Amino acid sequence: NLWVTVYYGVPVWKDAETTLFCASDAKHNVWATHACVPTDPNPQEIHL
Amino acid sequence: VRLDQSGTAVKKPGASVRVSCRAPDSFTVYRPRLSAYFIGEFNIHWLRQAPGQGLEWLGFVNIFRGAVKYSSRFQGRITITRDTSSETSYLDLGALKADDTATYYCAWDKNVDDNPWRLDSWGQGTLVIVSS
Repeated sequence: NLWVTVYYGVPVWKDAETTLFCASDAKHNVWATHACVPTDPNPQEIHL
Repeated sequence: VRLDQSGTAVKKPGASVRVSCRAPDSFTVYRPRLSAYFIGEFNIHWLRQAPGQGLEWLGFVNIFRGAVKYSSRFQGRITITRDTSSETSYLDLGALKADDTATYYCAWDKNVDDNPWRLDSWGQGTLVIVSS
């Protein structure tokens, strides 16, 4: 006897296509960094 | 910012003196939300320094539409203008008596609300001397 349960936020990933956006840290530059979203001072970094 | 000034002036009483202050590559500002160059809201102030005395404020010009304002004491004989194409500022002081001899400074002001009447950069100073 067994039953099935659904789990939300399960650590599963699959390689996939995805659009990415620029983000810099704050003059007109040929790379439009003034339109980049400002980045956090301390980027999160998690070991696996 | 860079601030080039004119040369020494040796004038005579009752004449007129024109002092040039150049601010290379400083007038225009860039608007990111518009992706274009506009005339900045900067202000150019004009100060004077008699030998040994304290600083004196003449007047300031807002370069956007050239809106000027002079002090009450010198009102009526001093005109401040600017040329945005050559990107410089002109002081025209007329009917100088023997008391107007001094050194005249042009000063830059970012005209940001949180910093009232802040003077960022200054010129070399022009020695205007009147005598007979």
